Amino acid sequence: LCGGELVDTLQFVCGDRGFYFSVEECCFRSCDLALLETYCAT
Amino acid sequence: ETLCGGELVDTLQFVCGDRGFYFSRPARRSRGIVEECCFRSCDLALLETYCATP
Amino acid sequence: ETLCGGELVDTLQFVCGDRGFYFSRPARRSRGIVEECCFRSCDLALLETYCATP
Amino acid sequence: LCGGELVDTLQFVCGDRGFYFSVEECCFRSCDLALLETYCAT
Amino acid sequence: HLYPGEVCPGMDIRNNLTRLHELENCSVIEGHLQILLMFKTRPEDFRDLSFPKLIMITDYLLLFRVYGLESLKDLFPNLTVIRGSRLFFNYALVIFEMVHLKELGLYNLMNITRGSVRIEKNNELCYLATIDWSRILDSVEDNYIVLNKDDNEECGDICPGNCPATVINGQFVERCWTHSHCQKVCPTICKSHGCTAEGLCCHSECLGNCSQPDDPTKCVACRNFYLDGRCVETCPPPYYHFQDWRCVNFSFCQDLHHKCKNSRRQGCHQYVIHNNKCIPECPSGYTMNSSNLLCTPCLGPCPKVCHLLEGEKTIDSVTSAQELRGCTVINGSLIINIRGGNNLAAELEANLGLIEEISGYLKIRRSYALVSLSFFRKLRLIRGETLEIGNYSFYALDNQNLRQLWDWSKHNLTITQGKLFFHYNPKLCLSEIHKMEEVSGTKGRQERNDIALKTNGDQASCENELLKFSYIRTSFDKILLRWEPYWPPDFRDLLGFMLFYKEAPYQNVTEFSWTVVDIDPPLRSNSQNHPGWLMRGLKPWTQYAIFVKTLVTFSRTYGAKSDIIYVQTDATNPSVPLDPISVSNSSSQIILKWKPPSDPNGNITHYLVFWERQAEDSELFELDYCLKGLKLPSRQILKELEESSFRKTFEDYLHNVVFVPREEHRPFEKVVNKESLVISGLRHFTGYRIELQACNQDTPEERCSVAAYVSARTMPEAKADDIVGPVTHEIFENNVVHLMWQEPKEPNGLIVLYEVSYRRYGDEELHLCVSRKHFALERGCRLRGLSPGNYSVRIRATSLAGNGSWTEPTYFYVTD
Amino acid sequence: HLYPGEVCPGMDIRNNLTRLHELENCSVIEGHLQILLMFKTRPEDFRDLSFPKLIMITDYLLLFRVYGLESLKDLFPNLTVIRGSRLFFNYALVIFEMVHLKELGLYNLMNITRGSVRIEKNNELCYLATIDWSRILDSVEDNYIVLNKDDNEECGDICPGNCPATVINGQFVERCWTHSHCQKVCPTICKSHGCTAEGLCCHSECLGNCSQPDDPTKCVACRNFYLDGRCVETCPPPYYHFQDWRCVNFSFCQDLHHKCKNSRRQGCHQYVIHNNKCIPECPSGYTMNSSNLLCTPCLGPCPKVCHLLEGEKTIDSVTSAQELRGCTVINGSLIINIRGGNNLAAELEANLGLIEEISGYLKIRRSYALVSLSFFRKLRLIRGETLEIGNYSFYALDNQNLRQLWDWSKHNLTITQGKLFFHYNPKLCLSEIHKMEEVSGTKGRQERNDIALKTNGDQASCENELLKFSYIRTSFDKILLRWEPYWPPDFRDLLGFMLFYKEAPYQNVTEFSWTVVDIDPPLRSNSQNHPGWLMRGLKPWTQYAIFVKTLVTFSRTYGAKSDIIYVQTDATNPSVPLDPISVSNSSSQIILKWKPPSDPNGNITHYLVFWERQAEDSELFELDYCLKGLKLPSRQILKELEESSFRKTFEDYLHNVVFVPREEHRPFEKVVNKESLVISGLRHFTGYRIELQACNQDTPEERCSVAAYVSARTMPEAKADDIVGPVTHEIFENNVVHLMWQEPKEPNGLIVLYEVSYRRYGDEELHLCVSRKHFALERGCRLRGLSPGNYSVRIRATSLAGNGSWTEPTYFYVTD
Repeated sequence: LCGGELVDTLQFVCGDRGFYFSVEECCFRSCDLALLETYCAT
Repeated sequence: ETLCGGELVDTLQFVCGDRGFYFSRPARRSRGIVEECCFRSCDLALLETYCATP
Repeated sequence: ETLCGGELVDTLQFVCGDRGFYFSRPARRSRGIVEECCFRSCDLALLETYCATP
Repeated sequence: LCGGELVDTLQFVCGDRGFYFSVEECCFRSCDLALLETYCAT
Repeated sequence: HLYPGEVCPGMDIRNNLTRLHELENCSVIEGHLQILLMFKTRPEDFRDLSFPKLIMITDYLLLFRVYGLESLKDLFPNLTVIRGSRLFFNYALVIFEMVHLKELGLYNLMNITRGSVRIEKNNELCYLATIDWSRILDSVEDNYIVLNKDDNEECGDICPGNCPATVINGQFVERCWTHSHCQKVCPTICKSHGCTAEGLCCHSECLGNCSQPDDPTKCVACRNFYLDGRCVETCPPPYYHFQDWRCVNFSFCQDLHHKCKNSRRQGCHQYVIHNNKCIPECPSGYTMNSSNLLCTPCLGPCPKVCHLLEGEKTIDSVTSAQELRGCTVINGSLIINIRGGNNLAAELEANLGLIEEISGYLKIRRSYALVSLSFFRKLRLIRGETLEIGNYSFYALDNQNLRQLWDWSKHNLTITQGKLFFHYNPKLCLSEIHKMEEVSGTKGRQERNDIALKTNGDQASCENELLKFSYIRTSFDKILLRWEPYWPPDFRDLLGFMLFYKEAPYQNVTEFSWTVVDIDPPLRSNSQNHPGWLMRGLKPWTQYAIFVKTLVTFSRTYGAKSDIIYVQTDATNPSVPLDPISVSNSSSQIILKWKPPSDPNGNITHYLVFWERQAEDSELFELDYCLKGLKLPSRQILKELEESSFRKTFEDYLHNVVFVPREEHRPFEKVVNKESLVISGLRHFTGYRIELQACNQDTPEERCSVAAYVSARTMPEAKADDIVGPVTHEIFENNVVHLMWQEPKEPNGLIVLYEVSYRRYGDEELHLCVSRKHFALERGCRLRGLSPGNYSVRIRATSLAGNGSWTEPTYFYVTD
Repeated sequence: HLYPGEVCPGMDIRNNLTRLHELENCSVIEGHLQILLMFKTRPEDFRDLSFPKLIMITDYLLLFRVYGLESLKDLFPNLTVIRGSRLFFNYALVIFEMVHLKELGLYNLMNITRGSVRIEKNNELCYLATIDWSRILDSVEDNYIVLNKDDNEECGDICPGNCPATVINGQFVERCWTHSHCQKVCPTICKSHGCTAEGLCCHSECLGNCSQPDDPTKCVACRNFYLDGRCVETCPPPYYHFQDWRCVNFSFCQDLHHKCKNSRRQGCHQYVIHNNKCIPECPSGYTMNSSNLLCTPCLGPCPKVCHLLEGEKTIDSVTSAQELRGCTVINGSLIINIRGGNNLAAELEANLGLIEEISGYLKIRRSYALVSLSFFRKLRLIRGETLEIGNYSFYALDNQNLRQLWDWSKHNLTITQGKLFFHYNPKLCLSEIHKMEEVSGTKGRQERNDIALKTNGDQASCENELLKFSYIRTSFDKILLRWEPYWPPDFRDLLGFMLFYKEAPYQNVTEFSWTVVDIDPPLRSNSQNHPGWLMRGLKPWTQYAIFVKTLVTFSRTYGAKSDIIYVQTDATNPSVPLDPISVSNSSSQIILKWKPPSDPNGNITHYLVFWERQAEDSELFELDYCLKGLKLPSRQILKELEESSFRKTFEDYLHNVVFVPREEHRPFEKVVNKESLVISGLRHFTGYRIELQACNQDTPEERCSVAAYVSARTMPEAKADDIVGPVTHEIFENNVVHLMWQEPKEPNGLIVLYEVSYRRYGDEELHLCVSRKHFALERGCRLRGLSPGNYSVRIRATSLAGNGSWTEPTYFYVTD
């Protein structure tokens, strides 16, 4: 998974909250959901 | 030399031979045959004592 | 409530505060801090006794 | 393995001793070398 | 019929066949029969011996190394039923080391009341797999038949069958005893009551076989009891039941007791009477009364003691436990050791469970099939006077399946001396052991290395600390997981959670495939952060079984797990319908076939299929097909554990040292509940583009799959390519013949060329190509230079399908 | 240069920076420095503090939670060497919980004599991976640097480099301390003697850095010793070594001892003199002499007792063991527990091993890196006066790598009381434990469940019963195995042998991939039959490692194994040479390339390659190429264990109960030691069939592979297709022109047709086809009907390669 294709994951884990861009965390390393929750900020 | 089940019968009827094995009645002693010749080494007399006439 | 390494330091310097921790010389007792508060529950006085002035 | 192709194995395990035919023991079952030694008789 | 003959209580024959004549008058045996240890015998010595009178065996039959015996069909031709009152190592029929045996021959065996059959190490016996033990025994799974001639060799089981056959796993097979006789199988309406040769049901009380159906007077073996031939289910007084197979008058029991009393036989029992039963000894609570043989209840709670030789007893078989039947106080110690593979809970509960106090210790070692100790129904006190070596009162060693020790909602226990001992009980857990310790009352009687923490329950999830799931919801393709945080008393010992997930077809899945994923422990929130985890990849619309288990270092262990929670993924867009094939059979009928997609991903509501009309290929109009080359188409892990521990142990050292105390409308149809479609009304010899796609959701917007493209072509008509209309010709001054003919407005695709053959009387046939441009620019054909005379003209139309029929010879006369 | 300043023995700074002024005059520290527990500090308070005078640290440096510190480049700009005489948990430099630190800044560190470095849990420090610890420490593998900012984050290590760089695993990388300074790396000719900025080697005695090369007078830190600035390797009398770093006159040591004697400080030592060394106390065998401070040897064997607080001591670190250095008799008990991952045998042997008698018990628990107890060099007697709980004198628990306990060829031991205890030692085996029991003399002091049989050596092949192989020989494709039979005392316990085999590239393979096969136990021969086994499938000419291990049920265990025997499979016929490609560059030169076969199966002696000539296709001669369409080619197991045990236990019951006591020469070449070939002398524009094959054996008959067929075609010549010879023409009465021309006897394959173009003055160009049959039957061309006049005739020859050059215009005049 990488950029463009990966937006559905943050839409999944954040819902109707929105997010800011950054792919370097799972295009090369692994998406462990730990960064994904903090990527979207209320 | 220790002998165990299976070959113990073939060892018998040869050391004893001719005559069979005596049997009166059940009358467990927990020391029948296995703990005499299989677990520990046993001699010719311990097999001879299981004959019928002698 | 039992507290162990890592958070024990943050618990300290707050129960003690202002003043530091006394130190004379090494002079092991095998009962320093771990078997007092981590292995077993420990109260406020057991932390207060590690202050410097009081 | 089965008949015709199998002859090399009895030649292997019997050497210059020859053998008599019988494949029903290894075409469907497994060759454990137990029957092969006894197949060739001096 | 009655049993004419002496009951001849059980005996054994050894060392000579001359001792086999004691059964000359025997219809029943009130004991066990043992024919074994025959060495100086030959098959020629067995052709004469036969015992047709023997009918019924009470205890068991054992054969062990009888040389020269090839079949029992001549020895016991009438062995009907074996009671199995007392077994030989929980086996009612043992055939061991049976050299020279070929076939069993017991073609008259009907029922075996209690026990099992073990036949092994015969090396010569076949005719075994051709039998049905289900109609013979009551628990086939308890049998043990291996190491015979049947498996390692291929002795042909040739037998009539004619004879009845039945299924065992998935196929029928004849059930034959020998080459001449076969197992008697009759309808199930007579479960065990017996049935005659024709098929009439015997009497209900009868068992196995009978002569006159529905008549107990003419039976051969009746299940309940026996008296004077005409047996009844329960004989009335003054007849008292004897040995659970017959009843006799009080005089018989009285004289038998007197005979045992006056003749001090070491094996005789002082038979008493208790509830019309001449039993050897009535149980605890009754006293042997000199006046009347019946034992009246006593005015005192005196139990029936059970004295044990050398203060020990090994319980390894049903017959071993049967010696303690009726006993309630053991004056010794019990060592349960059941090397098995089949559970013995029922028989152990039947024999044991009536005992209350054990003078010595109770030891359970190497037992395998034991799933629980619940068969000790009335076990109350363990005195432990004869303490086990090492000063123990309870033992447990290498019990592979010891799941539960006791039900402590109701049960009670008491241990006086000694200490518990548990080791290598993978199915037993420390919770039950601690409950043992609390209930018993020996809490202050424990030492180190008496209850190993790492051996008991090592592969049984029993930390008994439950974990909840905070919130979860599964989306179009994936699923997110989240659960409440957990923390041991020392938070450094939590190394992260283990997540288990697998696809569960039905609602039930076994607890502890099973793919796992490592979870990093969450940061110390000291607001609390839920750990959670995001899955990666799955098969949608499947029932997924998910649960999480903590992983904490062994320092006490305080792990946690969650309940098996089933989460159902939603549905999605289906795949292309598998194998799209279209076949045409009639002029307007085209049949298209397809299979459901490999992953339906949705209940297929309907199929949206479109068939579209196309125009002829553009390059076809601009290609000439009379030029040469006219081929027109015929269209490993311990280091990580220590690294956490090594990091922890240095932190403890540092703290200790530092701190110091003070859409185009293509015709379509919604094909519903059908993997096929037939379409009508199609033009002749015209192709079709078929767009095939499937939808699995209609009312909440059409969730439809991707399109699938296949090509279908129809066969032409019969006389569509033939040229119709008169062949008008215009003749100029130069005798130029300009042919007029009306084209087939509805052809087989398109007519590419024409063939004109005009022949004069005595002349030959000529040919000319009339292409589409030739037919258009010249408005037909234009013949030039025709010899004088009347020509017979035939025109052939060449269409896409092929050459049309020759037109009828047309005659035109030019001036000579 | 000298060390101008007070030695200021080691101290610690806590809770306020006002205590950091004690180092105002300090060039050396005869102790340890601890700066830790700083909470009310800010980075603005650290910009002023600097200690350029500090050079050498004797014991260690520890920093723990000093808030506000961002870099040590301003704190210790001259920390050259750390002696590491006494460590902090076997670490000479600990940086723990260093919040706010960014870069290390110790750009003057050169050498660490003894110890390691542990930096972790900083959460802010980078500039770590850009350093070279190899030139700093002596054992890099003992370091422990994790949980910093370097790994979880990506703080850029931007630094000059300019600065030296070196390889670490497979790539070069600059070694920089900070963004302005980098590690000083100079040639290896000065291993540790030091080297100036230019590169000149310092004095041999010098260490780390120096001002004037090859001059001890101007050094900054010299490894051996120190005196009066101009240090020497060993100072002569009357100077005695002090604290292993300097020496002083006898007066200094005498007055220091007097000061400690008169001032009863609890930490002071009564320093003595022993071999020109003012040590705190000389070892066993000497007595403190009131007259002269030196301790003369005593006239009696009095050892140096080592009294222990609360009779116990936990050895978990190098610093823990260093307290017992020099001790020989322990008045207590030792509990060794090394939670590690790196072996500590060297330092433990250096500190321990001089002890002889232990008053209490010796316990080893949870130790991991310990591979042997051999570091107890002089351990003789274990009195066991203070017996361990449970009445033990020796302990062993969860030792993951305890391979060998002691070398019993020479060692001696003695245990007075107590009993041994071994549990969960997967690398320790019962043979060593039984040797322990025999040598110690406590043979009659053992009980059940003190030495577990199934835990010790469970994953270590140590049954120490050797098995031979009878005879083995490997054939063309497969291998047969055979070994001598083995039988335990009870032959029923042998369940068959385990055979292990794998491919071993080199001669050494680890003992206990590793594919296994089950072996059925051989029949009881009671002539003896060898079990043997036949392999199935292998890769030929490979070194195969094979050994067999018996599998016997646990009842004592008496299994057996064989030595790792390596058997080499013979060689075979090679495969087709991989990737056969042939390319032509010149008229006679064709270059063919190939690779060795995937499985050579043999030393390839030579390649046998054949190139063959072919004739032109037969159908080509019979095909006309002027007809339209003339496209001429451009040429799980426990149940099985119990089933054996269950079968065995029934026979034992049966025996107890029953018995009661009283060739076409295509040109070829043997291509040797070459995967390619160049061939010369080939006809122009002629194809070739190449038969490629390889052989790996020549002298003992040619063992050759299968043939490989490839096609090669040569390019044509320059002017081979041009028609040569005069164009003679025969003119008949009908002006029929019969052309004569000689064909190109050596053409480019074959000339299919000819093109003749004759043009008159003012006329046009005509064409005519001259096929092979036309050129043969008519003997060339035959022109008919030529208009009067002189025609310019050109002839074009059409060959397989293509159309030849137009012939020169030939003029012939026919009558007007």
